[PDB]
Amino acid sequence: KIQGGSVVEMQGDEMTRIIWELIKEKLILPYVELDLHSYDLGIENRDATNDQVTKDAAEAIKKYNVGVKCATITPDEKRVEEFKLKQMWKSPNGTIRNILGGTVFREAIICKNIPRLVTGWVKPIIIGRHAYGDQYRATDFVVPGPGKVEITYTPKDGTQKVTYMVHDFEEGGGVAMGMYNQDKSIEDFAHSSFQMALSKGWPLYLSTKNTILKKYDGRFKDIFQEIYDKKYKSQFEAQKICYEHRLIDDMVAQAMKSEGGFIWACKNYDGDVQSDSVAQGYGSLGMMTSVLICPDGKTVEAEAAHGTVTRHYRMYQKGQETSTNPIASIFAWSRGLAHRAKLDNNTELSFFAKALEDVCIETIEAGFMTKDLAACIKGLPNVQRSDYLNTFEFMDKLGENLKAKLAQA
Amino acid sequence: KIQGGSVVEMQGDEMTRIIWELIKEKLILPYVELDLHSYDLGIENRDATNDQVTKDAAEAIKKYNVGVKCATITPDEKRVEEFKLKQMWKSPNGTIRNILGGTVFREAIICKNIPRLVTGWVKPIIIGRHAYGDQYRATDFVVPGPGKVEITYTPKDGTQKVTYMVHDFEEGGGVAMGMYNQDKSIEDFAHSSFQMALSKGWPLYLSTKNTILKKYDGRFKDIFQEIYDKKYKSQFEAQKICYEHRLIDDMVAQAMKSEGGFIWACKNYDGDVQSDSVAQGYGSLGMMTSVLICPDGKTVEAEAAHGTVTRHYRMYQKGQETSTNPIASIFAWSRGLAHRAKLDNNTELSFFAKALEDVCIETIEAGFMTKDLAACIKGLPNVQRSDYLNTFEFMDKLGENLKAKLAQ
Ligand SMILES: NC(=O)c1ccc[n+]([C@@H]2O[C@H](COP(=O)([O-])OP(=O)(O)OC[C@H]3O[C@@H](n4cnc5c(N)ncnc54)[C@H](OP(=O)(O)O)[C@@H]3O)[C@@H](O)[C@H]2O)c1
Ligand SMILES: NC(=O)c1ccc[n+]([C@@H]2O[C@H](COP(=O)([O-])OP(=O)(O)OC[C@H]3O[C@@H](n4cnc5c(N)ncnc54)[C@H](OP(=O)(O)O)[C@@H]3O)[C@@H](O)[C@H]2O)c1
Repeated sequence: KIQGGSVVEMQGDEMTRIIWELIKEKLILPYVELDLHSYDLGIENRDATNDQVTKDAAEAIKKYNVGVKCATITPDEKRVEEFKLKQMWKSPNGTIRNILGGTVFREAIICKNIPRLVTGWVKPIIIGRHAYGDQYRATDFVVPGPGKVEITYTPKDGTQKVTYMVHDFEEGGGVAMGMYNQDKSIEDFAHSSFQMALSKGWPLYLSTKNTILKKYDGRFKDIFQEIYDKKYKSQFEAQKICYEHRLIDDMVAQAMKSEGGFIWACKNYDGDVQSDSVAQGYGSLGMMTSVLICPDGKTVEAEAAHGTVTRHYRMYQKGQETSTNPIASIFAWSRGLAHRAKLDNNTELSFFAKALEDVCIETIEAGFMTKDLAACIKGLPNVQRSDYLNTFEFMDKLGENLKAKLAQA
Repeated sequence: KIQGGSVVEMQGDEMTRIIWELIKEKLILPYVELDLHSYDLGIENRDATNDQVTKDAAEAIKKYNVGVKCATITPDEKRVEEFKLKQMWKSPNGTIRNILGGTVFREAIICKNIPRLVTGWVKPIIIGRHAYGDQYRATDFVVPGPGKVEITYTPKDGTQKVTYMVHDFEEGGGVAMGMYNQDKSIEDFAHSSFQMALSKGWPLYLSTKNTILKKYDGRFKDIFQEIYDKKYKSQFEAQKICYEHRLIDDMVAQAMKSEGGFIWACKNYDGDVQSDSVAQGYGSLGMMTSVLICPDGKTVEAEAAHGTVTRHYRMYQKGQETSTNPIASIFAWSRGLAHRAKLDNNTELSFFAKALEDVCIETIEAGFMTKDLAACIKGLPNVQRSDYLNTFEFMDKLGENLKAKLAQ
């Protein structure tokens, strides 16, 4: 077996938790020896530890520089009842990203045989999603009745306290929230986006809504311009690429009619939403990579961008055949292992991480596919059961195809 | 000429302001006589009136129940320099939607001969965008340096204050903002969405992020469920349709791969962003309806959902040929006139509003179209100037076909 090194692993929930075991059992552990630091981020063990396991996992990623994460449940009211939880725990992803910081870079996994839903996307679209702040570290509450909601800033220095009226509720109640972001975090966000654009050789676009959030989003736009003009403007010219700020609604329209081949710097919320749209446009939520690259340049957290796929977990619980796509969870392992190999100049691990990705593509392009991708080719009404493999047949086929590729080399 | 009635009109900026005139002079007032109350909401007069023109127009819509609005400029810092304005004026749309409230219903305008960019959308997607609150009535500010940002609630009855920590900036500054929403507005939002689904015969989906905004977005989710179970669930089952809540990121993916045929209840921000994504998916940003339906059930504001097309306006300024799609601006008039005809039982005006929309569709499907629609057919690189009409020849042909349809 290859000696892989130290890797922080985080277990998830429902359908992805099951696929996670198959990946470890059929594709990884037979060929790689790892100092696997495992953290159960399943909903029950997060509840049992009062979510401390989530903060422990984040700290381990700081120590060992590589984390691979399975999709997890973020509970609302209906999940508190289903699992008898103590409280509505925050998203484990929000907690992990808030401790590490950085940019979540997402990108579709492309197969030559899979038609897109968007006709023009002949090149990849890479989304750089800011991983900090905004709605994912906000403080929201219900306004019970009439009253004023105000937002106040108290400076650390000589007091110049400022009180802003949010809304005076004259009758009835409602909702209110405050959210924030950090100058330093936005600077890291900008650097990560300019570097990625230059590294790939593609233009870079940043989307905000600064016409409406004039000071909030205007900070994002200004900091990108300043960093561009001071550190990156010349290297952009030398590579024959450009940087441009666009309104977010203009940007989604341009992306929809684009040919692809650009970097898309997104604020936290838009990066969430638009990365599922892009992934689905290219084929399936199961065909997309997601890597949190930290500002240190050395630490990464690879993950599946999709959720736990509970709707498929429901069918599995009623003993109905499931055809869930494991590729995004598999590429979380391979991308994490690839970065682990790059930190240690591990030749054998680099080759294994590439071979494991090559096996996924080669298998799909040969006609062996989960139902989601078979629907891309034939159209959902024209799909028969012969057109695809169930969840377990597909991972059986990847396990066989990987064993053969590794036996050959 | 037809006796149209009282209609509030709001002029806009740049390329849309040019197109707006052409519509009035070629397609409306030659055939309709209207008590037209015109408000110049262009950036020039909004500055001159200190945006009092925008508040005046919104008040006029409340009295006369029908407003038609041209696309306008929302100024950034970079447009304060271009016209040397007093301040960064707020969005006239936000101001108008805030005074009226309600839901902005958006839907693509379909033509037989125009391929989509999204393969599977064979049925219409209608987005119901909540028009009140959230980012569009928010208070944002720059955090200059280290300090504490808190949000407070003081009840009116004099009971105890509650303060929540937003963020303690230990080093450096950043940004912060507060935003809110109102129960009654959410209820009106929910009623309009269940009713529209029942009117169209399609299922209804609401998108929020209640796993993250547990109390803020949970309120939206809970109020829809309560209104569904108590008032609309039984009529839904009788019509073989349904309502379901979905997280926004799952929702945008489902919509992308769907066949269409559903109502999409969106919060203010998502309704903004996603309606331009859907419009571009079907063909072009200029082929989309946008109608603000107020909770009172009588007043309505139709608009062009797109922007002012400044890229074409720059070419227009530099004396270069343009090919801008006027149909969204044309439909704002027809939708406005149609509702005016519904309130006055004006059979003739009802017919005129439909004839004007049919002529637009019939024109494109006969092969006479703007460049954006020609690019949908041939692909933008393979489009020649013989493949399309410019902005002014296209509205010339619409004038001819509309006069012929009305005479016959
Ligand atoms: N990274 C994360 O940890 C993360 C991200 C998002 C959501 N979540 C959590 O996951 C739970 C479910 O959320 P959700 O259902 O809204 O999001 P989701 O699990 O990503 O959505 C599942 C739906 O999207 C499609 N889909 C997603 N992944 C797929 C795959 N690998 N193969 C085939 N189809 C796939 C399926 O649509 P069809 O039903 O049409 O097959 C499925 O029903 C929630 O509790 C949420 O908190 C976690
Ligand atoms: N409803 C409103 O009043 C509204 C909404 C949004 C923005 N705005 C304002 O508009 C100003 C700038 O405009 P924007 O950023 O929104 O740009 P935009 O008008 O969305 O135009 C962006 C691109 O979309 C295409 N496009 C849009 N409308 C079109 C039409 N009717 N026919 C053909 N092509 C069309 C053009 O594509 P090409 O690249 O092919 O030219 C154009 O370059 C902003 O200051 C903002 O305040 C107003």
